[PDB]
Amino acid sequence: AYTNSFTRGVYYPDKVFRSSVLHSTQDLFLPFFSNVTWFHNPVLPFNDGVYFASIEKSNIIRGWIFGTTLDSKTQSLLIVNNATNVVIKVCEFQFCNDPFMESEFRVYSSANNCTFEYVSKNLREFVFKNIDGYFKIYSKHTPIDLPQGFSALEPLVDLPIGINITRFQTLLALHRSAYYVGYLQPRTFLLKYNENGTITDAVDCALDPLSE
Amino acid sequence: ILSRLDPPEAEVQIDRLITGRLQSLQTYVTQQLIRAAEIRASANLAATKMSECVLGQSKRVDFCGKGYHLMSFPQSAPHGVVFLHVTYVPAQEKNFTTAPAICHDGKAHFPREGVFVSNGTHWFVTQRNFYEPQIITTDNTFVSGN
Amino acid sequence: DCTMYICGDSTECSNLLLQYGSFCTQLKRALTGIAVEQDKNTQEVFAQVKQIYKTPPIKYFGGFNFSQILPDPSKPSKRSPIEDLLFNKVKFNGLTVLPPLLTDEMIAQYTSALLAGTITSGWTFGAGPALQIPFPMQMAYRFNGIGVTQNVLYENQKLIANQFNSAIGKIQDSLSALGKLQDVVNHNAQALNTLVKQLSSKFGAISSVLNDILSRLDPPEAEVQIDRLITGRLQSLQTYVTQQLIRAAEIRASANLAATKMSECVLGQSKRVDFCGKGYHLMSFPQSAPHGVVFLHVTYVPAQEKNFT
Amino acid sequence: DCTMYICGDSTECSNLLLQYGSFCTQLKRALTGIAVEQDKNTQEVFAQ
Amino acid sequence: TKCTLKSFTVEKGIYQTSNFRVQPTESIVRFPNITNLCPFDEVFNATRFASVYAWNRKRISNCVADYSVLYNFAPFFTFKCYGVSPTKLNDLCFTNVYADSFVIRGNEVRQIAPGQTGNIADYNYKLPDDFTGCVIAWNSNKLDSKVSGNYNYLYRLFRKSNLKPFERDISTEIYQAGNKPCNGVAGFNCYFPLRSYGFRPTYGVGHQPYRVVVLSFELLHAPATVCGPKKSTNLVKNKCVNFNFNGLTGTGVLTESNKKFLPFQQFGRDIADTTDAVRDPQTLEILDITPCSFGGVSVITPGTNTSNQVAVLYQGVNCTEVPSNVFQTRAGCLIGAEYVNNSYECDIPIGAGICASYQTQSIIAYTMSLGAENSVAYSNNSIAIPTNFTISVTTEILPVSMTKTSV
Ligand SMILES: *[C@@H]1O[C@H](CO)[C@@H](O[C@@H]2O[C@H](CO)[C@@H](O)[C@H](O)[C@H]2NC(C)=O)[C@H](O)[C@H]1NC(C)=O
Ligand SMILES: *[C@@H]1O[C@H](CO)[C@@H](O[C@@H]2O[C@H](CO)[C@@H](O)[C@H](O)[C@H]2NC(C)=O)[C@H](O)[C@H]1NC(C)=O
Ligand SMILES: *[C@@H]1O[C@H](CO)[C@@H](O[C@@H]2O[C@H](CO)[C@@H](O)[C@H](O)[C@H]2NC(C)=O)[C@H](O)[C@H]1NC(C)=O
Ligand SMILES: *[C@@H]1O[C@H](CO)[C@@H](O[C@@H]2O[C@H](CO)[C@@H](O)[C@H](O)[C@H]2NC(C)=O)[C@H](O)[C@H]1NC(C)=O
Ligand SMILES: *[C@@H]1O[C@H](CO)[C@@H](O[C@@H]2O[C@H](CO)[C@@H](O)[C@H](O)[C@H]2NC(C)=O)[C@H](O)[C@H]1NC(C)=O
Ligand SMILES: *[C@@H]1O[C@H](CO)[C@@H](O[C@@H]2O[C@H](CO)[C@@H](O)[C@H](O)[C@H]2NC(C)=O)[C@H](O)[C@H]1NC(C)=O
Ligand SMILES: *[C@@H]1O[C@H](CO)[C@@H](O[C@@H]2O[C@H](CO)[C@@H](O)[C@H](O)[C@H]2NC(C)=O)[C@H](O)[C@H]1NC(C)=O
Ligand SMILES: *[C@@H]1O[C@H](CO)[C@@H](O[C@@H]2O[C@H](CO)[C@@H](O)[C@H](O)[C@H]2NC(C)=O)[C@H](O)[C@H]1NC(C)=O
Ligand SMILES: *[C@@H]1O[C@H](CO)[C@@H](O)[C@H](O)[C@H]1NC(C)=O
Ligand SMILES: *[C@@H]1O[C@H](CO)[C@@H](O)[C@H](O)[C@H]1NC(C)=O
Ligand SMILES: *[C@@H]1O[C@H](CO)[C@@H](O)[C@H](O)[C@H]1NC(C)=O
Ligand SMILES: *[C@@H]1O[C@H](CO)[C@@H](O)[C@H](O)[C@H]1NC(C)=O
Ligand SMILES: *[C@@H]1O[C@H](CO)[C@@H](O)[C@H](O)[C@H]1NC(C)=O
Ligand SMILES: *[C@@H]1O[C@H](CO)[C@@H](O)[C@H](O)[C@H]1NC(C)=O
Ligand SMILES: *[C@@H]1O[C@H](CO)[C@@H](O)[C@H](O)[C@H]1NC(C)=O
Ligand SMILES: *[C@@H]1O[C@H](CO)[C@@H](O)[C@H](O)[C@H]1NC(C)=O
Repeated sequence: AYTNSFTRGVYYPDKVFRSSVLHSTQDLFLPFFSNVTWFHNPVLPFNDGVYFASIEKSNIIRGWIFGTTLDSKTQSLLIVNNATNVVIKVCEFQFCNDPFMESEFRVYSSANNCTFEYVSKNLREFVFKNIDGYFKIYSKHTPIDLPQGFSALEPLVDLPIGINITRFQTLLALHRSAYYVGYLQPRTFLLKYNENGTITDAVDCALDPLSE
Repeated sequence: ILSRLDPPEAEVQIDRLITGRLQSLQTYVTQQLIRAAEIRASANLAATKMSECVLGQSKRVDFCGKGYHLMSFPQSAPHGVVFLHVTYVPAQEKNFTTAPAICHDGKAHFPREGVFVSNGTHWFVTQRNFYEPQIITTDNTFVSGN
Repeated sequence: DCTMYICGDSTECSNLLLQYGSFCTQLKRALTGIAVEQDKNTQEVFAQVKQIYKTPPIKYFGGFNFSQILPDPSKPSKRSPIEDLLFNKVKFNGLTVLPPLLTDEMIAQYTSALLAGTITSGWTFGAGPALQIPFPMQMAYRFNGIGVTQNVLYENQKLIANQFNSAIGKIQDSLSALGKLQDVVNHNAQALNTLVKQLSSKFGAISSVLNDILSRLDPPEAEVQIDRLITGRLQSLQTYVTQQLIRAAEIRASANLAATKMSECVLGQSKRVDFCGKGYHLMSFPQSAPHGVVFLHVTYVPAQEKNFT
Repeated sequence: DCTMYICGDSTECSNLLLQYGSFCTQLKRALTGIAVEQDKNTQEVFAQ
Repeated sequence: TKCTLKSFTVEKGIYQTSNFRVQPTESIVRFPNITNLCPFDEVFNATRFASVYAWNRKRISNCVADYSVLYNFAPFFTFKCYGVSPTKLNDLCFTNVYADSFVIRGNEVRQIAPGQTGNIADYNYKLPDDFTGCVIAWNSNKLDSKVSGNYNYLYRLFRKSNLKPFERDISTEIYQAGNKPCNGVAGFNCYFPLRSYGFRPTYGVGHQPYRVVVLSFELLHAPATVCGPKKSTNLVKNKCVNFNFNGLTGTGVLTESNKKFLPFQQFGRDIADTTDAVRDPQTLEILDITPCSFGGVSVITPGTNTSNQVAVLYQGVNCTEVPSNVFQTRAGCLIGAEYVNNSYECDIPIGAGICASYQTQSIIAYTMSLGAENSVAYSNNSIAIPTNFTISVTTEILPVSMTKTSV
């Protein structure tokens, strides 16, 4: 299936506070009213960043896998989050072709040469991009087919990894006892800030003659 | 430049000076055009006054001096013109009581030209620009309405 | 300030400015020479009366109600109720804005003195001493000056006063327009913003920042690249000044027209067609605006024609 | 059309031209401002 | 004024001659703290070090590195740094900081160095010829030497060929020097490859156990990694100085703000994109940045043919930041003229309704009058008519032409 985004995938392009200032910015966004693939799984391309939305009160999404080969003999990124908190990690892994008492973590069987460690209904949005060796994640968790509205996403991490990415997969929690994938394009928006400094509205400068 | 430098490098140094001094000429000529428009607008005003203040009598307020224009005489000045404006200025006013019309035989009389004034005991007709009273007659006034 | 625009607190650049001669001398004189004229423009429009005239407390003139154009003793400073609509509807890096010589309070009294003179003294104060004459009789003279006999006013005085009073009251509805004043503010603001934005151009250098080039490069090369920044920024600043001289002539041309209307429309009765409003000119009243003047033109318009042989 | 005069449809020149800021926006505003007044000048002479 | 006009006689008026310009004081370079000190604390304090033949290897990651604890430690014997100087360890930035540690005999520390030979440096630990690290080595007699012999630390002294730089070999295959194969039995021409340093407290220098640690940097391809630590300098307020907030370089007066940033934003900009507020990394407070106090300086003169007294106007300068008669106007601070309560005709225009004159002698400066006042004697039945007149003559002057020039 495919669905129609409305005004989604807008994130704070950078630091720098700001007040009532119709600021114009150029960056990698998800275009407004775009064609986003729908999944209910296979290796997907990367090509330039990823939009990733989902809907569900429980937590079905159990991390992501990124990289160039998604296999051993080279290093890759692995992001998991158990009931504690998010765990970023960059090692050389050996991934199960189908990764998934109450015992878990049958995703990989190798974690060599680790170069980074870290430990610590509902809509859970993410924006992933990888520029100059930095892997950025924006996110926001807002409680309530996706609805219709605007909400800007704030930076979550800053990860000086160096990793190249061309493909990725997803991880789901099976039953033993729904997500979206967009991509980003170079577009220009006109962003409206309120007096608190947040983005309240936007204009996609490449849609209809009126927007130009 | 040449005296102490080879051509390959002297062409660059002379080209810099040429650009700088060529910019000087563009600045100069642009300002002369903007300033010549201002003197042209002044020459148009002076030509207009020459026609309207010197070759005739104007009713335009303050166009030909302060007061009521009678006449003007031109004088030549270097790069310019001087106007000698001759004006009429009233002086030494007195106050009077006035009324718009006078009743006689049940009819309203209005002045042909002038205003009605009273010296305290008698009423007269005067012209508006110089005090010169005359007696109010049927040849001085006209009738209109009751 | 040419030095803070081009160099911005940099001693290496400041010494390099000495190799260009007297460009800053030209820039300061060009902008100062047109700044002095801006105060002259406002003196020639409003300061056309020697005395400060006042109206009597008994504000009542043959039935005509002038309270919307005369100062109202109960407002910010001292404006008329109509002038309040007119005023209510409308340190970076060297770019300095100078205050006008005449404040808005000073312009308001010039305009209130012109209003008092034309209501109590007609057109006599502009040729000598102010001579009083009752207002109903002033309006009768003004009809005579357009070809209408004076009895037509005196037998219809109540009608003309009712029509005038309603006609003035309609002005506040039309104001509550001023694009000729807003365009001047906007055009200059956009030129000042553009001038600042040219400080982020390379003009063929490696960096736009003077504290950058010289610091990481090589002095012999930094000098050539800084000279490219100086030349590009100087050309921007010179373009700014040329356009201010071209725009200053447009404001002066308008101010000369406004001064001419003040004498010929307010201090007298004109016969020039369309010069003082549409219709047969009777009188005008000035009002002040933030950077200009607003004239209220009162004209006589005939109506309801019939056929005759 | 600023770009077509200075570079004449050449991607190397037009990318270098961007380094000079917004001169091509000033040129358009100046020409637009005097091209609109040409109809205003005619309109005020004849539409009486 | 004379110098700007290029004359020795100045005519009455007001002349713009120069400019004020407030100057910044002090240079404050502010930053945050250190967060993760990336604990060297254990690699220099590990209670059980490793024998040289199987040497430990700890790799630093993205961290905060403060070598001031090393150089200033005060208890060393050998500290030699080859790639970079020992003091510039806190202003560079490298990707991977490898740290090796082991123990060796006294007179063998001369072999932990680029390009050496000997039973230890040959095949136990080989540093390359283009080393960039930093070698530290000290004496640890009282901590690692136990009377009667401490036979834990081994050191290989038999191998086929010398080692490769940064390589590691831990095998225990019995040597073979002769021609007859060994079949894994010690004896004739079949020697065990590992011996042990028998340390004792009653040894001379050169045989007591020394502890050696070596650092080695390498910058493969990372955009940025663990660098040196930042620094301080007390933060002052209400005094336009020279500031740096972790990279943001500028000049101006710092004051308490009333803006509210989002909980990820460091600094703010105004319209036209110039920084006007920052957040202090340490205290997390928003401070506005206002420009100093610059402005033009004008000289007010009655004319050199009248007097040589003068007053000076500092344009839009507050009268507390200028460095008698000081007068505050909306146009700046006027010094050298008095403020009277009378009102005269304007002579020398200052601005915002204020003029100056040479009347009352030093130099003063009151309000501006508006002319004489006069009431018209209006009534509803009164008129005024002139009985006489005068003829007046007035001049008007108009330019008509300029000189014609050609270049
Ligand atoms: C107003 O003027 C009249 C005319 O001059 C004065 O009235 C007198 O009028 C008779 C004729 O009716 C003359 O013979 C007298 O000579 C006039 N007297 C004077 C003094 O001029 C009248 O006096 C004047 N009124 C006032 C208040 O001065
Ligand atoms: C002249 O017009 C003004 C209004 O422009 C009149 O003032 C109003 O008078 C009525 C009756 O007293 C009040 O209800 C309004 O509130 C007044 N308006 C204001 C703004 O005060 C004024 O009375 C008129 N003058 C004459 C003599 O009729
Ligand atoms: C001249 O025209 C005016 C209207 O412009 C007439 O005045 C109006 O007359 C009507 C009918 O009597 C009244 O209801 C209005 O209130 C009047 N308007 C005003 C402002 O007073 C006037 O009567 C006409 N004169 C003649 C002689 O016909
Ligand atoms: C004067 O008389 C003429 C006719 O001589 C009137 O003209 C009329 O004009 C209207 C259009 O405005 C036409 O539709 C009629 O057909 C015309 N009538 C005739 C008889 O030709 C004119 O309206 C009259 N003027 C006035 C003021 O009443
Ligand atoms: C950076 O380190 C400083 C200490 O050097 C931290 O300052 C503490 O701030 C909290 C409030 O947030 C106070 O309760 C403590 O008393 C402060 N400590 C000292 C020693 O003054 C500061 O919070 C640290 N910054 C971050 C972002 O963690
Ligand atoms: C290295 O180890 C020594 C001892 O193992 C640590 O010494 C401590 O010294 C401080 C200062 O006198 C005392 O307050 C502590 O009590 C000592 N530690 C113990 C366990 O008693 C030393 O701190 C270690 N180095 C570092 C950087 O921590
Ligand atoms: C005409 O009469 C008026 C008074 O009705 C005179 O004006 C008075 O003039 C005196 C002297 O200057 C003042 O003290 C009064 O205050 C004025 N009164 C008013 C109401 O303003 C006027 O001067 C007289 N004109 C002539 C020529 O005498
Ligand atoms: C009008 O004004 C003139 C003065 O400007 C008066 O003429 C003077 O009159 C006096 C006597 O009152 C003589 O001594 C002078 O010699 C006259 N001057 C001139 C130049 O001739 C004239 O009398 C005034 N008219 C009235 C009616 O008062
Ligand atoms: C998205 O594009 C695909 C073709 O690439 C098309 O089949 C699909 O219908 C499109 N989705 C929408 C919502 O238009
Ligand atoms: C959460 O997952 C991380 C990564 O596998 C692991 O290190 C950590 O121990 C886990 N926490 C619990 C409580 O299992
Ligand atoms: C990565 O691991 C392999 C063994 O799987 C090892 O040979 C190699 O040295 C390691 N790389 C680094 C940089 O440690
Ligand atoms: C990523 O891949 C490109 C080739 O597509 C390569 O040139 C680049 O060096 C790689 N980046 C990293 C950090 O390895
Ligand atoms: C956020 O903005 C709202 C208006 O949209 C305002 O009422 C509120 O005070 C703001 N919050 C803060 C913390 O400034
Ligand atoms: C200027 O000086 C001359 C003498 O050189 C003197 O006659 C004249 O009065 C002076 N002017 C003023 C205004 O003081
Ligand atoms: C100058 O600064 C003081 C505070 O130091 C303030 O009270 C005063 O109003 C300021 N003056 C002006 C003209 O802003
Ligand atoms: C001017 O008058 C005010 C009162 O209106 C008074 O406070 C002030 O001291 C006076 N100034 C001088 C210089 O006398």
